[PDB]
Amino acid sequence: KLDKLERQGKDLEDKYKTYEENLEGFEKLLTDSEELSLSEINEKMKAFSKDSEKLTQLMEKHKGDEKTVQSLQREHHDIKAKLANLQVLHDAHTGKKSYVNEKGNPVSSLKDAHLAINKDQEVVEHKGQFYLLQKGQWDAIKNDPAALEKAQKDYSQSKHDLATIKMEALIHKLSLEMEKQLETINDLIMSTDPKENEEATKLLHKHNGLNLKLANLQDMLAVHRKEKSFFNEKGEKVTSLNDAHYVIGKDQQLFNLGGKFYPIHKEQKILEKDGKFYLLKQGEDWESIKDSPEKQKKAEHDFHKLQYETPMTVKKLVHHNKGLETTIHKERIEELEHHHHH
Amino acid sequence: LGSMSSMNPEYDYLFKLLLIGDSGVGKNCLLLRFADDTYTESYISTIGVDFKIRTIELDGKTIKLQIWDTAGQERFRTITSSYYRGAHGIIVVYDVTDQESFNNVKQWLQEIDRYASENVNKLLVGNKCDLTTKKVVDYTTAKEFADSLGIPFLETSAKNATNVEQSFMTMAAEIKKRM
Ligand SMILES: Nc1nc2c(ncn2[C@@H]2O[C@H](COP(=O)(O)OP(=O)(O)O)[C@@H](O)[C@H]2O)c(=O)[nH]1
Repeated sequence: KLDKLERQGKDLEDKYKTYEENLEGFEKLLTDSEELSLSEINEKMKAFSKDSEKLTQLMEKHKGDEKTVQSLQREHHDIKAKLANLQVLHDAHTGKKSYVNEKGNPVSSLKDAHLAINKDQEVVEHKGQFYLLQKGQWDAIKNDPAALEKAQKDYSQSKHDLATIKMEALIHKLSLEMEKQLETINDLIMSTDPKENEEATKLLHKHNGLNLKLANLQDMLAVHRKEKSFFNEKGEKVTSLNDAHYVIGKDQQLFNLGGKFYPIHKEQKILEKDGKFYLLKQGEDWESIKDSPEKQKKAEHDFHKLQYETPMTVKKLVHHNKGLETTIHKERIEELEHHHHH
Repeated sequence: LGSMSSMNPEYDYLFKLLLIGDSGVGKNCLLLRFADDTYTESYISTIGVDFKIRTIELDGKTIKLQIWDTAGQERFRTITSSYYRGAHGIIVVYDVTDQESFNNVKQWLQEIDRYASENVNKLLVGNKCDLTTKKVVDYTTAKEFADSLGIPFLETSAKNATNVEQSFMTMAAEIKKRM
């Protein structure tokens, strides 16, 4: 459909403009976003609780299958963790917990909160030392260096947990906005008017724009949980998403082949031989695989697959894809416009 | 919008289909071949879902299909469960050149059990069948697996178009049977 091609021009135009607008608004999002309302908190808790129950039922249906059940339990634990984080917010909204800053003084906004504490807890701060302990129990630990260390660890753990909660809260808020978009998209798809069908595609662009904000938060969360790390353009470790060009697992390395980074396991490497590339374990080499066409083919195939798991941050990936998509479209248009002339 | 001289096409059915399976198996290429009749060898990562529309004729009826491709990296998959809402059929894709993608079919079936409606239809597709010298997944093994689940199975090539139309026609026929 030539006209579909011709339209792709503005379509890609609109898509990448929308993506870039969302990427640029990310920083402001962190500071200006609207808090979840209790109703939103309740909606997410209900949805996760239903998912939890479904997983439980599937575990029973698959009883005996250790591998399947273990997979289901991983998912269930993940949902249980999200529910417990939401429960903290619910508690804060109902007064069972209160937000405090780093000195243990109350603050209004989750944004300004360092910890959320219950009525049986207190925070003690002294010249940059921070302690979390049972309310009224300072005398029990004040002369015990091991117990003060425990109180400092507890403060840090709670602080870390609230930071997780803040990022998850922003995810849930954006998720609810995105779910509403999907209903409207369905309504538009029901139409026989091609103009409404086109509007659905434009709305999808805004939907995926919000998904880019989710994706940045998911990367920040992964690094915060010590599952992944950020790296700059030269592959040096950095602390902030703002300085990062790459994000990869702790169990991975940025392997430089031909001036490009491939994310592979630390126990792997890539071998180049006469224009072929092989993903191998550290202990293998050409001498070890030369007698086995099966090993060579598998290693080549495994190298080929690396392209499907980019190590780039969301912003860099979007820029990379823009270039590729634009180039392919321009090629198709150029062939269509010109080839028949000769 | 519709006049007497230029009327928009009507439809008798509107099915929502989801494509799932490992990154790289060819879900997006299947989508684009079916909906747009295009193909590129050049890989482009997804940053979210996509949908395309195509209307087919089957058994004396007009069926509008909205076909959704799911995201690949976990950071882009936050609200995956929402896309299953209203889905009539799920096409599970593996790559016949990639044993891992076939082994992972059981995990994808688990996602369907977790998120889909109880009556959802399923189809198994083994893609990249044109790569004859690189095939590793045995047809009979895959056919036996699909049969054990009571679901249809086709081998496809988004590149050469082999069985692409048939796959969607088969899925539409299965859904229609219960309407
Ligand atoms: N030879 C061949 N290559 C394919 C076929 N389908 C997809 N590919 C290639 O495999 C790569 C992954 O396909 P893609 O649709 O992006 O995978 P997705 O992650 O499942 O959406 C693409 O770059 C394609 O060029 C096919 O039928 N035959």
